[PDB]
Amino acid sequence: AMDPEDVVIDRNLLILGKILGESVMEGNLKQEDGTSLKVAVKTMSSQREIEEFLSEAACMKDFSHPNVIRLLGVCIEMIPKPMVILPFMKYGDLHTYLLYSRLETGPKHIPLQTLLKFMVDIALGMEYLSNRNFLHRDLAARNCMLRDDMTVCVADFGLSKKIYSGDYYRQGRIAKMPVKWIAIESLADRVYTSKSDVWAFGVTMWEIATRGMTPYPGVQNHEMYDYLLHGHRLKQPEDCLDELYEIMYSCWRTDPLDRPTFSVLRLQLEKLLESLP
Ligand SMILES: Cn1cc(Nc2ncc(C3CN(c4nc5ccc(OCCC(C)(C)O)cc5o4)C3)nc2C(N)=O)cn1
Ligand SMILES: [Cl-]
Ligand SMILES: [Cl-]
Ligand SMILES: [Cl-]
Ligand SMILES: [Cl-]
Repeated sequence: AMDPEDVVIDRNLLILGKILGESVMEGNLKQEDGTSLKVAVKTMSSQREIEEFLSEAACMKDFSHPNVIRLLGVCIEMIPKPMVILPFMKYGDLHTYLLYSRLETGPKHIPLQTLLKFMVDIALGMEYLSNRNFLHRDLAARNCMLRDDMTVCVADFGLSKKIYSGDYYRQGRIAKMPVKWIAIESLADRVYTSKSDVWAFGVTMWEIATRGMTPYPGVQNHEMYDYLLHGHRLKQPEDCLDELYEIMYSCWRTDPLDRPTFSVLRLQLEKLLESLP
């Protein structure tokens, strides 16, 4: 296979460890020196040219923002199967972290200002992706990672789409996306815009504010489109600042043109956080 951007890492340099999630695995990557590096490995019927997976991975390897995960490379192993090499993040995903915090043994009770800072981190990463014409298409707390220094990075770009680029071979997976994070207009035919990500960002904010609750208690996935069509939205979480709830609600306006951009959301959240004692 041709790799013009040199994103492929030799398969012999990678040693696969335990399963982190389901798939994501732990791994050890031998560097130029005798040293080993702890990494994570993501592995994902009519398929596109593998050269395009490598080109997309090479483009993401050039992402440089503290709130966006940075791909290390791709390892190919045999029918070639690509595996994405990522920095190892021992704290894991934000969604599980929020649930663990509601246990005596988990992280301490998360202060309201730490919850807000997690949202600022995500809006900063999304502003960076949005400005580069990337649609995440799977934004949720389970797809945000906690760095060792407790800053959040947006991650899991496996089903993302650069605006105007080809997307035929992702359609089958896009059709299976969890319905409770999808914008009302994107539910009918699974067609996404930057405003679809803004809707998902509002849902993600609500997940952070509720400390990991599943969106829309009492509403089943099959009832979701009709529920939103009737104008119903996620309810204000207990102790959620009214100002914060209004920022979340602006992400779910029926007309996508009425929702704010990530730059506006980000500034609104930074100002709200600064105003707190
Ligand atoms: C229990 N536990 C779990 C951990 N750590 C983890 N758990 C889950 C993840 C997910 C898997 N990640 C992920 N971000 C990605 C971005 C891009 C990508 O492909 C782009 C190329 C192309 C478009 C062509 O597909 C694939 C990606 O996969 C976040 N990561 C870790 C970690 N990094 O350590 C600790 N404890
Ligand atoms: Cl992914
Ligand atoms: Cl296409
Ligand atoms: Cl789309
Ligand atoms: Cl709700």
